[PDB]
Amino acid sequence: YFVRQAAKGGIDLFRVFDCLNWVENMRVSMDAIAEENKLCEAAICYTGDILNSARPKYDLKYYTNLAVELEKAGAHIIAVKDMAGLLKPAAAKVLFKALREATGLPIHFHTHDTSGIAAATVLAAVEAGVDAVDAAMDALSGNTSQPCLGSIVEALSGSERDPGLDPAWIRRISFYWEAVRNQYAAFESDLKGPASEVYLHEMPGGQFTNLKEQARSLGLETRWHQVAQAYADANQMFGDIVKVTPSSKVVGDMALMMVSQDLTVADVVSPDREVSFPESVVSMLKGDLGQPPSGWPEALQKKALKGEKPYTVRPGSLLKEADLDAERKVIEKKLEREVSDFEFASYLMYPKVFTDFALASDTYGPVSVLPTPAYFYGLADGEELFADIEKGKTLVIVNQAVSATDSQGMVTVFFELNGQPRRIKVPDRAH
Amino acid sequence: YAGNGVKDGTKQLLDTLGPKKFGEWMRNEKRVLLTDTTMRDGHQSLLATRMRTYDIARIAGTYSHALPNLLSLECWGGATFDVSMRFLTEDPWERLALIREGAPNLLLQMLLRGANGVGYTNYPDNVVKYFVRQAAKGGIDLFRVFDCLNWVENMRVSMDAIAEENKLCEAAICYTGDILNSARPKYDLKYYTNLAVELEKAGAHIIAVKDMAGLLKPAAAKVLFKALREATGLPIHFHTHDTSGIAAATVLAAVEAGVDAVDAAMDALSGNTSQPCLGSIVEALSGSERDPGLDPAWIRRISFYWEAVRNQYAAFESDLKGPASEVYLHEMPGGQFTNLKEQARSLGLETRWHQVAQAYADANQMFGDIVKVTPSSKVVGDMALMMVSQDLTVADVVSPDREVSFPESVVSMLKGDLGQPPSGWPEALQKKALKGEKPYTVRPGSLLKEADLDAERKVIEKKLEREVSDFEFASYLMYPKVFTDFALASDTYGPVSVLPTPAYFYGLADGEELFAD
Amino acid sequence: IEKGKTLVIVNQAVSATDSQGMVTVFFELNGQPRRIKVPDRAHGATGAAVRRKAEPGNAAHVGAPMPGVISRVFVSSGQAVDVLVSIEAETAIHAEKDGTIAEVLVKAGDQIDAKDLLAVY
Amino acid sequence: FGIRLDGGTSYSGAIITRYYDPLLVKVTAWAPNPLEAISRMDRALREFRIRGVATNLTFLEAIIGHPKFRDNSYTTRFIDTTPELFQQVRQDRATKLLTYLADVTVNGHPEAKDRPKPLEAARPVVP
Amino acid sequence: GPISKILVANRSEIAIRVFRAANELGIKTVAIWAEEDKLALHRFKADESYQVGRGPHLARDLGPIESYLSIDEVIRVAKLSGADAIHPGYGLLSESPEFVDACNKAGIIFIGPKADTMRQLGNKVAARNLAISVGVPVVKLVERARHVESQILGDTHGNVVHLFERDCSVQRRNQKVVERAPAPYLSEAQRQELAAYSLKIAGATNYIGAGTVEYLMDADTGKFYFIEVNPRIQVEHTVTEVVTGIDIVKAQIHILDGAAIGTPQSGVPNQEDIRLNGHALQCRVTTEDPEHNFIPDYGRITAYRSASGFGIRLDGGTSYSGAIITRYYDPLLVKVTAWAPNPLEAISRMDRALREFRIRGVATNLTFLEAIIGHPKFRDNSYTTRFIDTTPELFQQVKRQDRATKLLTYLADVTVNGHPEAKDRPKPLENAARPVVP
Ligand SMILES: Nc1ncnc2c1ncn2[C@@H]1O[C@H](COP(=O)(O)OP(=O)(O)OP(O)(O)=S)[C@@H](O)[C@H]1O
Ligand SMILES: [Cl-]
Ligand SMILES: [Cl-]
Ligand SMILES: [Cl-]
Ligand SMILES: [Mg+2]
Ligand SMILES: [Mg+2]
Ligand SMILES: [Mg+2]
Ligand SMILES: [Zn+2]
Ligand SMILES: [Zn+2]
Repeated sequence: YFVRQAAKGGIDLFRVFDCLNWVENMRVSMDAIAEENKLCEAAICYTGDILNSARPKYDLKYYTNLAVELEKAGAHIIAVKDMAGLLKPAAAKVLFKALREATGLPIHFHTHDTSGIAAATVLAAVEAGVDAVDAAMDALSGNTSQPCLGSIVEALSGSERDPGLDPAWIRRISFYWEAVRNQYAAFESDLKGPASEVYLHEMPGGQFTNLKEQARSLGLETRWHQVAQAYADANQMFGDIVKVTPSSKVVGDMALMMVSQDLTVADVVSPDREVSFPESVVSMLKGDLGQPPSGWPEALQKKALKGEKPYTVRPGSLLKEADLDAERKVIEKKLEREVSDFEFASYLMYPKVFTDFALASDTYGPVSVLPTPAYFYGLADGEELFADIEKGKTLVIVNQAVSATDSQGMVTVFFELNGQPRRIKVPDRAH
Repeated sequence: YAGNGVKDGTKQLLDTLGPKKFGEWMRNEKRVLLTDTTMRDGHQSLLATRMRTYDIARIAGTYSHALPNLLSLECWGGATFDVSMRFLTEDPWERLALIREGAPNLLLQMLLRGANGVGYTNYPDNVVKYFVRQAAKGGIDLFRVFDCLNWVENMRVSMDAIAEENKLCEAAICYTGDILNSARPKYDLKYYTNLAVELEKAGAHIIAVKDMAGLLKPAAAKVLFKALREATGLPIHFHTHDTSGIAAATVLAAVEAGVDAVDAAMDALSGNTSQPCLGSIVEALSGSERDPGLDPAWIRRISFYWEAVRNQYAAFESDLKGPASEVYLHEMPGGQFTNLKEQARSLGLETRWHQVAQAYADANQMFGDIVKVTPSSKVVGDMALMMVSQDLTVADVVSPDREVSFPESVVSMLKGDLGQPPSGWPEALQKKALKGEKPYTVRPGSLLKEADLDAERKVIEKKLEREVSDFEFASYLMYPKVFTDFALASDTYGPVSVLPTPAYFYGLADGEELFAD
Repeated sequence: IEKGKTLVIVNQAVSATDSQGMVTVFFELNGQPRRIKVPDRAHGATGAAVRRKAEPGNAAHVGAPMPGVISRVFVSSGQAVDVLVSIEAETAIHAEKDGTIAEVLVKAGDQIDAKDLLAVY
Repeated sequence: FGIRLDGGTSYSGAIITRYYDPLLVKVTAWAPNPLEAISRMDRALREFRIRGVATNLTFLEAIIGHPKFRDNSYTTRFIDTTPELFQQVRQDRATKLLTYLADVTVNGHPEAKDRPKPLEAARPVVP
Repeated sequence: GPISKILVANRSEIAIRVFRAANELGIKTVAIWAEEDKLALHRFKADESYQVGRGPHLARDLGPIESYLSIDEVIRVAKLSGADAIHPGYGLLSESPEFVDACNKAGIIFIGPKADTMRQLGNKVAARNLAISVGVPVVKLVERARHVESQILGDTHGNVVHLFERDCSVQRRNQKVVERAPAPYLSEAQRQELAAYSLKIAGATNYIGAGTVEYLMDADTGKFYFIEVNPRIQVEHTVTEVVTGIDIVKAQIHILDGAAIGTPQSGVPNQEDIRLNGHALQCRVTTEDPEHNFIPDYGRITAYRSASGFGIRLDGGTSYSGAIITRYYDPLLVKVTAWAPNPLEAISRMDRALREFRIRGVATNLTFLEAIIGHPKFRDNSYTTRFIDTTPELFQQVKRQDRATKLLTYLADVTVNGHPEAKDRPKPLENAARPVVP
């Protein structure tokens, strides 16, 4: 149902992945995508090092065999999703040559620039004949993001695979993103640049900052390089797994526990050391994220589950079909109104988040139309704001005064709205 | 924690083979050789060159024991020489001695300007020679010598002095433009290979490609390094900056094409306007034919040390966020970028920064399309700022009917003080700017006499009321006022270089304890 | 002060000594705020009022158009009609005439107020 | 033009005490015709800026803006028997949006309020 | 359609003056501001506001005044905002035919006369011949001169009226300092002779909007001589408004909306119903320092309290305690207009208000204004255009006791540094009971 609505909503290209590269767990979505007559780009996540003979689990044939399986499962495009930016240039030259010999499907490469060398890997993939690559505009590229689009394009300018993209226009659009990004100062991390330690821990670019902040919360900021090592150790302890949403979160939870509780992997699996496993770890070892090709390590699984029996079937194969008619009736009754098919899809994915958002929208109306600084900070005294509620149809809003807070604990804000006075009361949320 | 004892490295090969056969050893070496720039160019780019001796000297032992296969530590010259005294109240000679002591197995490398050593203006030949002599005595083994216009004649005096001291003379060619762009043929492939031949004939032991703005692209590196190694039998050494976010691709392409050595910065001080990331470059080469034989785990342990050191220098971080392909438009050196943006902001132009970057490109072409690296890069910067400030197009700048008061740096460059570009200076611009002063086309240093060194020595010695060492005298010759101020502050404050960095910049909080040796 | 002219004076606040060795006493006088600066002679600031002080008349004087801290000094001996200093609050104070500047009273990461004398031709 | 003030007592920093009548200023508006005089009084009252204490300005404005004040049909009982002088109603999109703006202006945003702020900064311009 | 949004292409007191008229008419306003005017009150007094003179559409930031003279900037923001009309105030672009042209090209109403009216009146050859052609005398001497000017209003229907005259003879160097309405040295017959000349000029030029016909009057002979028409509102319009009861700015607006003078909608009476009621004068208070050769002062204003009461009109809205006076713009703090039934009483009323003002932090010209209106030649209307420049007693330094400031200085000094005689000697028990006079 969700895939159906996503296609109706305007998605043309669905990049579908599985956090353990389990093709079985991808078939329902791949079928749904083909059913809607959209592009099914089936991704294989990259981990390990195909050129390192000491880690043969994730060798070249592992990837070429998955490409073959995904094609037989009906992919229109195969992706290599290098969520942690681990694919090295020499490996890309071997991998993309081999992939394009293994399947006739086009290949699409996605990577992250955590190591500071991912553009080298992209350009190696292009030289090797890869069909499509991802990059981020310069102003939002590098480090844990994608490598730089403008520089990758410039590198290929005048070559036989020149993408035909105007660098001056890439620059202009990046300058726009730079200015946009300045508005989001609150959400910047403290990362200063490239880190080869990524090849040690393999934390996905999308995880790295969250996990580091989460370590800081637990009083572990000074032990971050120990968390990164515990993350590597825990990965091996779980059997050496693909780490991307949500399996990456499990390995992070485990690593933080090891550092907080001073436990080595030997303590973790020990018969005689009581361990309270993170709920994400118990759930993964139970089977809720699916099955890695060698299965879950048994001594670990047994200890963590505390008598609860694991399963190995596809997790969704255990769930009863939803009564969509009944579920729709439920949300509509809560909101005391009809919902669109899109809102229904939202409610099915995130019932609580959607419901809360639907109530907020009823209270505040169309806040998405507000420019970003007004959204996050509101209006200073005497400050003017222009906002379009309709495609006419500009509101000129001025903050003229804000009262002290009464008793009833409310505050009155006095606006001018298109030349007219407008008084609005709101709680003082700190009294 | 390291070991053991220290294994012999490139320092011992230089000592026992001599510079010319050491370069032959480099050429023959199958593995790529690595220079770590963390102790000079890395913090010059990222932290305004404010990294202190205390933090640098304390890790040199670790490098010596853990990464004994490194070609060299680039640890001296560029801005460190004056910044150490003027802003850090410490002696660059002492810093170099401590590194030497801590890392007796690795070559110590400086960046030297051919025309003036480490100085800020032109000096007589005898002064430049005296400085090179002291640099050699103080512990420098490998001198990367460059000229801001790639003018070989302006490099001869320094090259000959380096060879006289029996140290390594690594003559750099600065990279600009794009050799694979046949619509900018001025800086084509023959331009570089002809220069490499000229520099070999001038007595170089090693040729460098100095890509100060990070403009060399991977496909161009593949062609360039192949051609260079066919043009000269000398080893080739590649230095670039990561402003574009793709410079590691170029370094790896250079390695594949057979380049003998490459520079990189420890991860914690790499990326953006610094060099590309050392640990990731070494990881990319791990297990390959040219594997440099450097332990990644030790690189990461030293990088973690640099990360904690860098945190103490929060005052000196810039607001740069990431890669910029804009570099291919402007060609500002990575070492200039932040300085020039900070200057624009101080002139009230922060909101017209991208306009300044375009004026910089236009101004470069107006000057005839020149090599831009210290000091020529500053001249183009001054010109660009004035063009934006006063709303002057290149046509306005050169026109006979618009009055312009050119920046001093521009007048001096067109006069001839920075040397001669291969094309000469554009005649109409030079005439307008010089306002009747005659230009010269000879080597600037040929017009300066000989300094009277025994008399200059008595001047500083009288002022300080004591004898000074030959090293101190070299400091005074290069930076008379800065050295004088430093010697007087050293008299009052003692060896402040021995204080930990937080105590140096912020002193002690109440109840706080420090240890100083 | 005279018969029928009664002032009401309150001591509202006394500042820390500032970088010029001056203490500000914030008075209320007849209900209106009045700030009065005196030297902190008690802590060794005899010889103090410090910063001149531009004369609105002369040409000659480079007076600060606005309060702030100086962020950069671009000069110390003469030229044009050119940025002399900048002030952060960055502006960007330009030379109004051709000349040789014969004094730079800043300085700075110095705090200044409008009318403070920045430089003298 | 046409505004007379008899105040002299209020200023920035004045303290209003509980001891006497809580008068700030007396405002007199003049025009050739009574409706213009009202529009003049209304512009002046709305242009005053008094902060730090509450005022009766919105009440004065409601009175002179009332239809019965404008047509001179009021009696001595007018205020005491006219509820709309002390009330107000709206439910539309713009009001909801002003409700958001008010709420964030007073309370800040939970995701932003304790985090680093953007420099005090060029708005993004679509090429 | 009828004007519903006006952009004021100006700043400071005249912008605030127009905002008041427009808002009183139920018309929305738009302010423009240069970066140097970022804290200027006019910016916050409009319904909507736009910065002029910065931004990527320009090659370089414009100067503080340059920003407001930029026809391109003004038109750009007028379009952005959807303004129906532009009021140019006075100064800046108010006499620029190029600007009127730009307005018309954009379909925006210019509040003032046509571009061709401006061109004709701005050339002295044309202006003189037009006056000559309708039998208005033109300039001889004039060694003892007065400056008298008629206020006119003309509408788009061929109606012109006069709002009588102002005396503007009190000038320093060549700049207006005190203006009066009506001119007190005129007889009724003279007043009507002047009105008839002015109506001739207005009608001959088909004048639209507010304008001023300026004359020189030879004090020795009583002869009038036409000098120029100023084709805009003027800073001294306020005295005329107070003695006639007619709002000039609202009249400008209705006239450009198409109203006919004489109808209630125009805001303007027929000529027969226009009359003088009492006497007024206006003084502009500025930061020009009589102690420093009238060099304008600048800096933060630490205290500002105006003075009003019966017969006082204020046109300010720009000074307040906290405000910073820059040197970028004209140094006006506030324009004070005083009215009374008779001229000597209006003088006494101005004098009281000016002396009751309190402005601290910057110097002002208050003592100089006081000196002028306190002078016997001002009181008896015997001054000429040379009065100020030839009257040194006006420049006499005042010198205040300034006793309270000195006492506060004493109290601060002793509070922070102590008294040398109480030093380290015993202190009174800190209670401590004041002596009570029995
Ligand atoms: N013929 C004259 N004889 C004596 N004084 C004159 C004469 N012409 C002009 N003036 C003086 O100049 C003043 C105004 O001159 P104008 O002719 O109006 O010049 P202007 O520059 O247009 O002035 P404004 O600012 O537009 S009113 C008068 O009030 C007189 O003081
Ligand atoms: Cl949810
Ligand atoms: Cl020096
Ligand atoms: Cl200007
Ligand atoms: Mg080799
Ligand atoms: Mg005139
Ligand atoms: Mg004129
Ligand atoms: Zn990703
Ligand atoms: Zn460099």
